[PDB]
Amino acid sequence: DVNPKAYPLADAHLTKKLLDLVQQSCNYKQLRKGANEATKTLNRGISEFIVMAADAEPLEIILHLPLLCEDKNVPYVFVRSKQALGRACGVSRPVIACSVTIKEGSQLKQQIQSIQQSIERLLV
Amino acid sequence: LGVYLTKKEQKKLRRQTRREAQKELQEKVRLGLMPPPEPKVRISNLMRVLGTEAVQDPTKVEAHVRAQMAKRQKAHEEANAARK
Amino acid sequence: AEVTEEEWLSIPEVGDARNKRQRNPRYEKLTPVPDSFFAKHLQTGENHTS
Amino acid sequence: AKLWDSKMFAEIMMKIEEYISKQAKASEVAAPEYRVIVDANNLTVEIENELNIIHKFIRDKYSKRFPELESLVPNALDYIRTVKELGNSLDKCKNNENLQQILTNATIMVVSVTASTTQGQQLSEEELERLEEACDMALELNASKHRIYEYVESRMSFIAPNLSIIIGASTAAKIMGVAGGLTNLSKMPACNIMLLGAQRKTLSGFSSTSVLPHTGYIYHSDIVQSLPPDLRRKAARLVAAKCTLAARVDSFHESTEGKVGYELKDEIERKFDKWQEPPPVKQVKPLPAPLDGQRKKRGGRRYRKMKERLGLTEIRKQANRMSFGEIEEDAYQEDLGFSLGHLGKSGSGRVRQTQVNEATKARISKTLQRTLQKQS
Amino acid sequence: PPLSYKHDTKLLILALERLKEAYSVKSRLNQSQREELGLIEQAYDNPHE
Repeated sequence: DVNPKAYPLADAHLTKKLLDLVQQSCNYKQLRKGANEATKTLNRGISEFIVMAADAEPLEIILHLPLLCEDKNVPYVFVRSKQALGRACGVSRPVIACSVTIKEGSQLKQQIQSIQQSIERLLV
Repeated sequence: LGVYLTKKEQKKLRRQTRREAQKELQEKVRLGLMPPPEPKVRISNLMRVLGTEAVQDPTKVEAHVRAQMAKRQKAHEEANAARK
Repeated sequence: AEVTEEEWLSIPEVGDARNKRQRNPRYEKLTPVPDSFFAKHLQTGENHTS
Repeated sequence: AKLWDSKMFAEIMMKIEEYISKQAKASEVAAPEYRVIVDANNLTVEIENELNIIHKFIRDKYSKRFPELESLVPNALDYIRTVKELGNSLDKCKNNENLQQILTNATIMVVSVTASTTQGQQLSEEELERLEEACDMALELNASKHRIYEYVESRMSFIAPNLSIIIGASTAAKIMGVAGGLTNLSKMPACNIMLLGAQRKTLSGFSSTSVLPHTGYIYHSDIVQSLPPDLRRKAARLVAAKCTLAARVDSFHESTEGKVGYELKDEIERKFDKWQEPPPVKQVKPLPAPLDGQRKKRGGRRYRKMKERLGLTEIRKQANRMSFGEIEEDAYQEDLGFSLGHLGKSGSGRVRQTQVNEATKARISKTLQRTLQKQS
Repeated sequence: PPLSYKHDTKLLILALERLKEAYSVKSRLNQSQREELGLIEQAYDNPHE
């Protein structure tokens, strides 16, 4: 709505599950906050997906992440409010981009995969 | 949508609630609605709290301190059971 | 004499750069020397018989 | 050889792509300018890699003549200029006026000292000519790089308007050149952009802080260099972050006038002002009045522990007891005012030795423990 | 200094003794002196670390 460019935007139902998973990953220390950390994880090839916010006045500051994702074959999704994403990330300050990282034998695996599928079901 | 809170806010909220409860109990004691708290005595704490009186009759002191410990323990257990 | 009244109004209050730990430091408590020092001093001075 | 192949490839690239860049530059002095800009900003990386190959070959050849200058001179281009000004002649090391403009006086001394008693044999004529042609081609490619950076500085108003607004145009051109392109720089994390062009300057016995390591082209920019040194590094980081944003905008061609550039530069100036702001007015605490009467202080486990820590120990209690009449020889040459008293003295009333109260053991603070654990 | 030096311990003991002789007579110690003594004693208890 406010961000018409955010083609892969999640609905209200999906945002709750996304933020719950982000908070759980933060509990397990499987989350990286900020665009720079997401880019670092993508380059390292340790991330699995990126959750980004659609509210940012210099919006293109996040636009580098999707293309790099297409370079690294990683799903990405957009969220409405950056404050809610930051609260889910465990940071009071607004966060516009976060990444979820792979750990060997992680208990979140299945949930991760489930959300992954949803993103592929959201794309077009 | 439901919103989470950072660990800092969780710690601050828990600390504020605990301080509120402690101030509530202390001011209840101030106004006479609550008896002044008794020292918490265990086996190690026995000779420090009731040292001048345990020599009078040690077995009664042992019974009293064990009764206090069991009262605390059973209060914890009944709180758990009621919460079940 | 050439300074205008507005320029007089604009002089800023002097501020102190050092923070709390230097302006009003906490009391520097003193402690006795550890007994290990006396132990070492007394152990030293002992002489081997050979 | 490797030098011949690299030189041939560089000449082939310069005859076509560098010539196209020259025609594009001379035009302003359907084939849009964008492809020329992109091919130039890829040519910079191509020539950097071929110059790295040239520098490796020169290092391999000169190791026979001088197997130490590699560690002494870390910069590749500085290495090439140094070997150009040295060659087989190492006795030239004394008072070289040409070495001053390339190497700092700190390392000219070191290279002269090393060349005084080095084991490198003198090269033959074939090695000399091979190395000379290698150095000539390397300097020609360096001149080409300088020209293409001048071209990118000229095109700064078109390629990255916001990022050219934030920092110096020369710095912007250099960072895009070392990064590999506008898109390549925009994909880099902010913590990495500030490390672009950070030469591994060797410490010549000085501290690492004198070297100023982990300092990039952003650290040497116009705005960052206009700050006190204690405020420099932090400033660089800030600029880098904002620079990244500009790239992440400029790579998608937004605010070509530079509105994001101003919207970032004004906040950069605001942060700099806040960091440089005069300290606020802080009132001094008057000394507390002397105390009288009684103040109720609690007891308990903490009080017991503190009393044990600060209490008089048996050995300390026996230390300040001095035997009357019986004079003791002073066992401390460095100070006659120190004695153990009854401790170790006859008539002390202790047949056995007074043991050490371990409650008075000396131990570090909590923060010192934390720092030690970090430094482990 | 190798990891398997025969005299790796005697030198540390001598260095610690030399550092500790700064307070052989100091009846009172401030925070800096007590931190220094704590570091000396911690290094003396675990020479390998």
